[PDB]
Amino acid sequence: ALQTIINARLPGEEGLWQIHLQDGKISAIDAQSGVMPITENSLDAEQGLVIPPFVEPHIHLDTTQTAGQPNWNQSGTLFEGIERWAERKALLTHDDVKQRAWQTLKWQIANGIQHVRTHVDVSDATLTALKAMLEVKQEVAPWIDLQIAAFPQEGILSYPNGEALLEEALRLGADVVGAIPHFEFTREYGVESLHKTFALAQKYDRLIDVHCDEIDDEQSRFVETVAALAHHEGMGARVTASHTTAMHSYNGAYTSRLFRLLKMSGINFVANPLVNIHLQGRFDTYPKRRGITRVKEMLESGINVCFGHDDVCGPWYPLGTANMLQVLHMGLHVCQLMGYGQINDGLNLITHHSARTLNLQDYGIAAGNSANLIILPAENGFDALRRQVPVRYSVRGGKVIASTQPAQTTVYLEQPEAIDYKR
Amino acid sequence: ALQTIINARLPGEEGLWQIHLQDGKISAIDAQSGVMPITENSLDAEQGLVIPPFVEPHIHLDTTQTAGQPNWNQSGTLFEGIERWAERKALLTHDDVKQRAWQTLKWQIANGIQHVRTHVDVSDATLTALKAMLEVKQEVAPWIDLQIAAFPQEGILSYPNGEALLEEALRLGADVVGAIPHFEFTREYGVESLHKTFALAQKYDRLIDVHCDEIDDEQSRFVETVAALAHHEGMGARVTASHTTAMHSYNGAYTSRLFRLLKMSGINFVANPLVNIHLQGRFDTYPKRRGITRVKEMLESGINVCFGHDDVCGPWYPLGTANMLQVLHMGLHVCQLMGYGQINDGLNLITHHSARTLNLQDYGIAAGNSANLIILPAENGFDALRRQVPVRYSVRGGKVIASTQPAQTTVYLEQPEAIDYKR
Ligand SMILES: [Fe+3]
Ligand SMILES: [Fe+3]
Repeated sequence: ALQTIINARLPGEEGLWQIHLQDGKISAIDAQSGVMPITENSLDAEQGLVIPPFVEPHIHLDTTQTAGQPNWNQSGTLFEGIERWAERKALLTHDDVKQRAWQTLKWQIANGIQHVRTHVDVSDATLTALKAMLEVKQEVAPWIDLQIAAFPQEGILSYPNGEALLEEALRLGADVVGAIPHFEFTREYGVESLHKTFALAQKYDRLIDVHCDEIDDEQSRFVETVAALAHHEGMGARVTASHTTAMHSYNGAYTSRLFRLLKMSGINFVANPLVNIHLQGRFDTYPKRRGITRVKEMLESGINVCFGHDDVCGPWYPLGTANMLQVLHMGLHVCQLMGYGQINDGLNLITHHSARTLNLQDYGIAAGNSANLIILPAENGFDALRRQVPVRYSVRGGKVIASTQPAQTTVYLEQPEAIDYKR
Repeated sequence: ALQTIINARLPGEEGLWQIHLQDGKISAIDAQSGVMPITENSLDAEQGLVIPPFVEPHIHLDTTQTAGQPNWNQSGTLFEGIERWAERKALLTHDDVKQRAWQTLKWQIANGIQHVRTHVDVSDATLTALKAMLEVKQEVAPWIDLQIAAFPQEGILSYPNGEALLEEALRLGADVVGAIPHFEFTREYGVESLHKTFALAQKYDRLIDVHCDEIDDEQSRFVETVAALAHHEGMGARVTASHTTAMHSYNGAYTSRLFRLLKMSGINFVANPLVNIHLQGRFDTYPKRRGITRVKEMLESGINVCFGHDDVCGPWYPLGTANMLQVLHMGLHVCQLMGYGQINDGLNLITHHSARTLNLQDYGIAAGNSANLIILPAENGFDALRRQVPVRYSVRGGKVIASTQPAQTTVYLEQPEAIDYKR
């Protein structure tokens, strides 16, 4: 089957491009001087944008599809969400977890997402969801490379056998070590928990992704320990701080001091715009803070930052179709990244930057890489974002794994007219 | 003598009740269907409210009755108060302490208080006040069960031989181990001081009551260490955090996170409304914060909180008659617990909740308990509070130990009329 992608636009490049495929890899990328004809074994991008696959750097596949079960959250807070989740966690079964994880994973495949990092709550002696997710990881592997992050949701030091269970999760095969220092009983447990997390990541050679300062508390500064420990161990690339919503509330002087360390450390940041706008600012009356981390500033400083969906129809977020362009849309608005170039470059926040966060080794439209790429029916990132386009084709190992025939809208004026909303 | 209390109202109960007494204990409690006749050996509550005795969970009997000696405070701050007290402490004698402690204790007996926890400053190599108070404890025992809390007023780590003196105080018989982490030179001394306090309480099997975050500093969070250490040691019931006025100034997000630990830990909280309204907010100009801990929220969350008088005519508070209904009145206003039910249930804050704070084993109107109870000439808690009623009778071991013949007010209109201010 497929030998070429033709008539492709590429972000930050002029003109049209031909992507040659061989043995499941990209063999060569060649500029075109005009439109190429279609032929058998050519997939025509039709002057749409070709990008490496969307990435979901932060989702909770063990909580997905449980919104309102057994009860709703309600106050719309992180803290009530954890309480509601704890009630649902007591009701987990193996098949329950696999079915719900797979439901969301199919939406993700449909949405051109080929790389997903799922957190899985390991504050659970039975490790029910983890055992299920390890099977799901193997099952979905033809379509999605799933990383599993062992997430000690109720604390490492603040939950019975929390450290032991976290380590057990790694011994069972979790790819990433998690932590939640702002949810530990004390600041000292918070800091200690990070030492323990880093020690485990080094013992097992695993990545780190900390739920870090997800709280509107200007004194929640666990991020400095995450970055300092990464710098000390020389392991920045392998380390991620998720959320860091407290950073929205820091004074500017501390933030400036901190940013030097953040860039030196080389650690990654995940913002979760759909969830953060909902859960943050809940303790303000009016005015009410936005509560997303300092994405615009990170980008300006060359600090790697990217966007996750976080929860899809779960205890913290009742909405979602696991759509990364939608996540991006919310983040651009709330972060005021609304300049033409900022919007256009927005795709990086859900592609390349997220690949870096996942420490991916085979990602991007480049000769020698696996032929994993998606085609958006749009002229550039700005257009894709504005029109919230579907993924026309998703290609993995040089084979089509998803396609969307786009909607067709007609208005019946003096004559019928097709409406495509371009611009 | 006394065999029965008749015509008694009880909080949260309908109708009238008869309380049978035998051998200094309550033998039985029986509902009445109407008013019972008086007889010899019956004490007639006269459809007034019968409750277990008032409790003073936080007072400084070593500083009581010293207001303005040798100098006044003045700025009306915690910090100047400590300075003024230090000057008075240098002048203490054995008999001086006993006489002043006894003066306030008699006001307390008159006010139906049968349980008192006094702090005693043990930042004093001579332990003068402690030695006096240990004698007072034995002397007053027929009327008041006095707990002595060893209070390292000038710090454990920040005062010469502070830890040794604290331990000496326990060896001499103090019932409760104190601490003052926000007054230690550094945050690290604050945290360390709490480890040392818990270690002493476990070594000697004593209760803990920390002067905790009594400061308008949003960064004073020693309460999380007090609660975490209690939870770790499984000793919540035995532990109290006094004041926690900093909590008035916390952001809502941290407070929400903290509250989960506060409820899990099971520790007790004392607010001191008369003193807190006076000493807190002194560093604000306008607007000026109230500075009482989050009493309303604690009650809503089922966290045990109660009220103390703190200082009676002392270096921090020049007023007082050691009257718990007056303390309660101030707290209801400043905390905005002003709903009918909130006011009516206010008695719990100076009875049952305070008994829990003192870890009392024989408290409440229940069969088998000691016959320790007081009678208020009021229909319910709301009425008692509104009219600031005296204690008509105080009964201990089934014997009357105090009584008040109430004031009689007459207005001379066209005819004389008795005025009772009911409603
Ligand atoms: Fe998450
Ligand atoms: Fe005090």
